[PDB]
Amino acid sequence: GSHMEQLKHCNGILKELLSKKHAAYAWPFYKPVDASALGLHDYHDIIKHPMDLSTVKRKMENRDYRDAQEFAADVRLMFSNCYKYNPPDHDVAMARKLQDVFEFRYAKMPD
Ligand SMILES: Cc1cc2n3c(c[nH]c(=O)c13)CN(C(=O)c1cccc3ccccc13)c1ccc(CS(C)(=O)=O)cc1-2
Repeated sequence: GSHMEQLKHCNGILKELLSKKHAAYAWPFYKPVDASALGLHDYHDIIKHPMDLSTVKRKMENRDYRDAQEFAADVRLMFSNCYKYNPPDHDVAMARKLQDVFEFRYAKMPD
C-alpha cells in the first residue's frame, strides 16, 4: 500500500492522535522520552529504537514514509517501547487508550 491515498489516511490518523480529544492519555507520546530528566534507569539500554509522535509527524511532513505499513510500524514501535520498559500496572494504560484509537482507525484504511 504505497498509495498517497493510503498515506493521506494515515495522515488523518496522526492528526486525530494529536487532537485535544485524546490529550489526556496521548501527551506522554507527543515528544521524545526524556529518560535522564525523569530517572528512567537503563531506558536507552532496553529501548534501542525510541519513537514518539513528534518523530512520526516529522517523517510524515517530510514525506519520508513510503507506505502506510512503515507508518503503522512506527506507531506500534512507540506503543511497544512503552509496554516493554514499563510494568503492567504503570499509568501503559494511557498507551493502550491511544493505541485503541490508532488501531481502529488504521483498520479503516481504504483497501
Ligand atoms: C513514553 C513515556 C513518557 C513518559 N514515560 C515514563 C515512563 N515510561 C514511559 O514509557 C514513558 C515516565 N513518565 C511518568 O511516569 C509520569 C509522571 C508524571 C505524570 C505522568 C503522566 C502521564 C504519563 C507519565 C507520567 C513521564 C513523565 C513525563 C513525560 C514527558 S517528558 C518531555 O518530560 O519526557 C513522559 C513520561
